[PDB]
Amino acid sequence: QIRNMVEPMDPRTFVSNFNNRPILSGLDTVWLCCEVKTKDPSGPPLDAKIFQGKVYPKAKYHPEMRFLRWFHKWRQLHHDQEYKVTWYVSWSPCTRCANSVATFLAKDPKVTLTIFVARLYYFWKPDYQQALRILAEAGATMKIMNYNEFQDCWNKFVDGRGKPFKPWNNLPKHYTLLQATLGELLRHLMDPGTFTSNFNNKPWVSGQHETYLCYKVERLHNDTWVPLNQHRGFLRNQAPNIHGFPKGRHAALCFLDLIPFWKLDGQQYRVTCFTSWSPCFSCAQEMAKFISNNEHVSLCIFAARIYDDQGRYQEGLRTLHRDGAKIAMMNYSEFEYCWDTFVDRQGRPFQPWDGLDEHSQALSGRLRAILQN
DNA sequence: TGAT
Ligand SMILES: [Zn+2]
Ligand SMILES: [Zn+2]
Repeated sequence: QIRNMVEPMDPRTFVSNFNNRPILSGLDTVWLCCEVKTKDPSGPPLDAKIFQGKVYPKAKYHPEMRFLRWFHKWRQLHHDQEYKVTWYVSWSPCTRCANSVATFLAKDPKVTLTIFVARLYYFWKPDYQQALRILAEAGATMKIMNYNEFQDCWNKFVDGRGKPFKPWNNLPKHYTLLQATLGELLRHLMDPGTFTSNFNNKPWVSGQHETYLCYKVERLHNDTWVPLNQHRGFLRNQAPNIHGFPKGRHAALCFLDLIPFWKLDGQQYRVTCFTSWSPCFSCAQEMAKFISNNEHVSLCIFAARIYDDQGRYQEGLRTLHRDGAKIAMMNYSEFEYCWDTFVDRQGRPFQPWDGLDEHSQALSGRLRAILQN
């Protein structure tokens, strides 16, 4: 058992170091909890270890490098086989560690590595963004720690003394922000079947209510809109869960959560979202609140379909339009743009579904009627 | 809390 393989850390050491507030100052140390397993994952790990290292002065003593050195000697003492390794790390890898791990993974086909991170370290700096992409390209699976992973880390690596994991405040909100930020910097592309199923604008017949939202930013430069290549990606609604958001968090709200986190300066910005469902009343109300308190942001909403929330969605769309949002139904050019930009198309061109233009026309006339009532 |  992992309790016999490692010295479990103090609960205060865990909670202070793994708190997932995205901006968190004062932490002088990186912590790394790991398991080494066979290709069969269910059974107990072959070994488990806790590594720590000061962030400064030298990356060579970061826990990622300590792991690599330990693992290399450990493998000499054990019969060779394929290994799946899991890390729970308090900070994501710096540029030096990301490159060393990437080089190790790239030259060893027998090792597979998954890294769950509590916080993203310097996620806004291009050097760190690039290094995480290099690591992902070497085959490392990078994810944000969620409730289940904090709970698992607590059970395995912490001297909890039988007490259960207790989540800190805003663990879910932090997770969603970091998860969207990670997908952004790794340039995650949306699955093509997922795109086609969710942005098809024919009358909806599935029992599923899910919302996918693609977003982009432009900057005003010399009375011209220029792309801002930094903040481009997609996200989806968060389904309810008592350990996440008990009543869910809709895509439009998760989108609004990102904007302050980008730390846009005082220049004029146009933020565009392509959302498979138009926002419900509560989403459009929060969107209207945002516009009114962020006047350097011009909001543009393109929707594939109009969502009837059985409530005040028509008033919500009217309020959003009057407060200055541009609201429009997606036409062929916007579907093609999202396919070309946000979808893992593997070079394949946009293949429009039957009736795309006719459905866009009917929906545009319905939107027009809503906004003029 | 934008974090030697
Ligand atoms: Zn490092
Ligand atoms: Zn909504």
